[PDB]
Amino acid sequence: DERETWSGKVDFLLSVIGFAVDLANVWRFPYLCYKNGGGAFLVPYGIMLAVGGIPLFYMELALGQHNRKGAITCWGRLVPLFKGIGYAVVLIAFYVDFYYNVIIAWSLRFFFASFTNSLPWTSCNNIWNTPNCRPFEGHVEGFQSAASEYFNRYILELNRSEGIHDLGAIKWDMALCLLIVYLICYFSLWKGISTSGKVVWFTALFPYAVLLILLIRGLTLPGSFLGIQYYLTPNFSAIYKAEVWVDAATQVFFSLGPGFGVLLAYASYNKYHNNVYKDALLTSFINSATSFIAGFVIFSVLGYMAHTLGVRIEDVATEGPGLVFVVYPAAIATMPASTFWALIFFMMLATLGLDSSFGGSEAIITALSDEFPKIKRNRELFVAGLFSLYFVVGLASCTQGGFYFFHLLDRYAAGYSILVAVFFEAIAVSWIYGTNRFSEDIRDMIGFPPGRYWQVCWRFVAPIFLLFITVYGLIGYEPLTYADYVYPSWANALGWCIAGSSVVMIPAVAIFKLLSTPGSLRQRFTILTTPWRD
Amino acid sequence: ENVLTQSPAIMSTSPGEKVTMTCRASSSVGSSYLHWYQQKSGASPKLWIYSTSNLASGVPARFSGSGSGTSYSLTISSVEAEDAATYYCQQFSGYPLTFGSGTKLEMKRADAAPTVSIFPPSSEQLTSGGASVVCFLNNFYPKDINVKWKIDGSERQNGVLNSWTDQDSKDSTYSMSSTLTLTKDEYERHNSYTCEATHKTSTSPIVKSFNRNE
Amino acid sequence: EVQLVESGGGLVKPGGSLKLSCAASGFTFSSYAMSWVRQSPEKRLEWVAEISSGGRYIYYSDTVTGRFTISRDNARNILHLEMSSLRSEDTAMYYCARGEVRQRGFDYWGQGTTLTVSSAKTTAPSVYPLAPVCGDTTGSSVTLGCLVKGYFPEPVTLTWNSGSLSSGVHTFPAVLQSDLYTLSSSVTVTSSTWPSQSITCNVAHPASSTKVDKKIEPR
Ligand SMILES: CC(C)CCC[C@@H](C)[C@H]1CC[C@H]2[C@@H]3CC=C4C[C@@H](OC(=O)CCC(=O)O)CC[C@]4(C)[C@H]3CC[C@]12C
Ligand SMILES: CC(C)CCC[C@@H](C)[C@H]1CC[C@H]2[C@@H]3CC=C4C[C@@H](O)CC[C@]4(C)[C@H]3CC[C@]12C
Ligand SMILES: OC[C@H]1O[C@H](O[C@H]2[C@H](O)[C@@H](O)[C@@H](O)O[C@@H]2CO)[C@H](O)[C@@H](O)[C@@H]1O
Ligand SMILES: COC(=O)[C@H]1[C@@H](OC(=O)c2ccccc2)C[C@@H]2CC[C@H]1N2C
Ligand SMILES: [Cl-]
Ligand code: NA
Ligand code: NA
Repeated sequence: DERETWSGKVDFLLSVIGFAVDLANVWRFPYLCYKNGGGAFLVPYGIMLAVGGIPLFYMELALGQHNRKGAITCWGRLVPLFKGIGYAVVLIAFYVDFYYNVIIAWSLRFFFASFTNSLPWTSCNNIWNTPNCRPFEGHVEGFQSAASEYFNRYILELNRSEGIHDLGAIKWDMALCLLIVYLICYFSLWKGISTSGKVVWFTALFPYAVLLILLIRGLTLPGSFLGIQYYLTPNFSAIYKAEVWVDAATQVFFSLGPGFGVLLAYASYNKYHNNVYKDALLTSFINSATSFIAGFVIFSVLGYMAHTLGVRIEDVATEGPGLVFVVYPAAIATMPASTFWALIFFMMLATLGLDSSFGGSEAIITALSDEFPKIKRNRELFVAGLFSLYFVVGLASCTQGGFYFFHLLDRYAAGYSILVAVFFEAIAVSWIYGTNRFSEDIRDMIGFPPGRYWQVCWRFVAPIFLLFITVYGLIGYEPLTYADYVYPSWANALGWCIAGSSVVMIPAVAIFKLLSTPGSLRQRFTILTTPWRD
Repeated sequence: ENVLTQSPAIMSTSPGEKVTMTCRASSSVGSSYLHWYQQKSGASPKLWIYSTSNLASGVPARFSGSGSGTSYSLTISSVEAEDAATYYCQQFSGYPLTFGSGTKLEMKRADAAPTVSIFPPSSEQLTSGGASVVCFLNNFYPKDINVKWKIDGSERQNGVLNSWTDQDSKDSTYSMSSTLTLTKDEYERHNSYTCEATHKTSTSPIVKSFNRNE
Repeated sequence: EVQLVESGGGLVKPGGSLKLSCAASGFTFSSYAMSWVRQSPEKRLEWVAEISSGGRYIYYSDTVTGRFTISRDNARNILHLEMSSLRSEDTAMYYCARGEVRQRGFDYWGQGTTLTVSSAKTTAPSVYPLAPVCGDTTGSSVTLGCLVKGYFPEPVTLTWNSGSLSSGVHTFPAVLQSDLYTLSSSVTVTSSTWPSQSITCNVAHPASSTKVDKKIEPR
């Protein structure tokens, strides 16, 4: 009494699948397999996934469904002292869609650019080209491929910008794509999960339809088996490497979505006695299984490029947007029926990001709706005000130096923001709130207590797991740079301010809460550490 | 509430025979939440089958269970005398928790006639103001039996207390106790008392009497 | 291994209140949810209430709700059921039952403790010997008897010759009539052994603090 509920369970699942499954399943995982010694990478990947990844993924989902509230009120009602964790998590997600939605617009921009027999990015003789343009990927920095120059010199116009200090002109074609995106988002998150739960049916499922088509097309290409070899051929030499275990841990952590309060929010609409343990296992698996599949879709085509198109595999095998917006489209253009693959590819990229933005924004709305009945009373006006703020500020990413803006936030939005956020999530739950209570809560929901395996992971493994990542992360730290450009010192600071903006809420809200409660210190802790339940 | 009805209520079986019990719920029960308990006479219940198909530790494989929705069943492939008990199902699906009305499993044996003993009021009771005549019907099968008290020739109906024992764990027979209480003023006003037991074993009733002289 | 002992319970007058306890041992008690299940004299099982591992989730049946209160001591490993305004339909044997997992069920039960709610007054039984009648003295075997009449409440302890001979003995369950129990027991022995040796009915009714031995003589 009283909360809206899912329209039935597929909606929830596809909402969680759609959230967790995004461009990151296509553009980092397959690369890591290739780099880390292939099928061997699965060992550290799976271990990290089992001990670190799923237990944390499991945690938020159970926590969300149990406390029946958004991120802020949820931690407020769990550990009032740490209620800042809710605030931090929410505005981390708040920062993230100032940038992340630009990837979708890029996807939409290639989509409409792709409505022709002759794909613009296949040729070096165009107006935006330079004398250094190769037909395909090479080793040398100064000579870009054709697909690269289309992306940078035409779509992005990143060549006009000398850094983050010069953003240059606003591309209004790019701005139209961002707006179309927020439109799609709006009428999605329009009425809440009663609609949003419906729309994810397309956005979550569609990627698999296209993955199948590209899986079949790619494997029928000459050289496709050569690609799979680079992808999956095991070197267990890597298993002994620290960098390989760190890549496994990190990838597993960031691929599943804990720390944005999205799983918390989404699960909060579940029926109390719903089995969230079966949902957490099914959903986790599908997320990973998707990455594994997509790997074949990519490296199948990657091998084809090395075989038929004469390019060194190390040059075409890459991560980040470069893979999806340059390397892969370069291959599609050489194939017969190119236009078809192109159109469905870029729509896949779109639908891959969309259901992700849904959960991200939903984390904020649900969080604020439960804290402030004012904006709970009017949903339609709030999201309009939120997305308007997004779009206006997002005009910065539609500029000629937009990528420089994108790359800054990408690094600092939460890299370490969410890490320390989830670390305090694992600590608050397992120690402060206690595992005994937590297990008791889950039992009352699904009927049985968590296996003591999960309990150990939440208390010990997770914290050192997040620590293992955060330590090795700081150990290899180097100042922000993109390509040959090095970001200024003031820019790096602005990132740390964005990164620490969210995390600072935890200690801050603890102080303001500590000082707002009368009595002795030891008496003042106990009041703030006593759950809403008790 | 979710009402679990069981049938049959009482069930008789010869060892080695196959027995089946049914459990019907007024509302659908999650297959994972339906359980069975065996309770032997004079003892507390023991978890027997859980989550419909699962035998508890120490449960012979001769036991099985199956079902779903509103219909479940317990089955013993080859019955043993150590299986004679009352079996209750239960739903843990939702509160309030509910137990089935139970199925009582009893062993079948060969028909046996009762040995009828009759006893006069004790000397001690005859000083206290009351008088009660006791008649024991022992070691007979099946359980159903009918005692009839007679003072002299007349039949007496009111004022009786009948008690059956539980089925014996060895010979699997039954025994009953019938007690007729009177005032001695009413007892000492009649010279003859008869306890006759009608049972399936014989066409005519087994009679045991005495006179107040000896 | 795992043991659950129910204690307390006995006779109580309607509207009265009583406290039941269950001593848990052999497992970590804090880790398991406990429930009280009861069984009426008609042998019907009825779940009463459930309490969680940490007692933070409590469920009651609609019959006992507002009257019974279930509590938990995880330090001393004791389970409690506090009853109030007890009615006569609350008469039953109360079981301490453990289970954490709903998909498992109650995997351990105690020996139970008997609650009797009546406005009836405790009375001690009159134990009577049952001697046979003179003649014809068969031949082969003889059956003696003991009559325990007009007592309340249950139980009573009846053994033959201080429990030395348990064979051929039928002790009939007591029947309640007009707020008084009547119980009888029959024992059959060879005519060689009686009245050669002694046969004595041993009756114990702790409620009335009665302990009586009755020897059977062929008066
Ligand atoms: C989809 C493929 C190509 C990528 C890797 C998938 C599996 C290797 C990963 C996905 C999630 C992992 C699981 C995550 C959590 C569990 C539960 C865990 O089960 C228990 O501890 C039992 C205790 C209980 O049931 O309470 C054992 C490891 C296991 C099966 C892991 C086994 C390895 C798994 C299946
Ligand atoms: C890409 C190719 C190789 C495989 C395609 C995999 C597709 C068919 C898989 C991936 C995710 C799966 C879905 C995951 C979630 C659910 C919820 C369940 O309650 C109904 C089935 C449903 C909707 C699954 C249907 C099958 C599914 C859509
Ligand atoms: O201009 C012709 C040339 O450019 C087109 O680009 C479009 C763009 O995709 C639209 O979003 C919008 O901004 O108008 C642009 C042209 O002004 C096509 O992409 C290209 O194929 C076409 O030949
Ligand atoms: C930028 O952070 C993310 O991409 C995460 C998530 O994206 C967001 O949290 C998010 C938040 C706000 C706006 C858009 C996306 C989608 C998937 C699941 C975890 C991770 N991603 C792999
Ligand atoms: Cl992944
Ligand atoms: Na992912
Ligand atoms: Na997504």
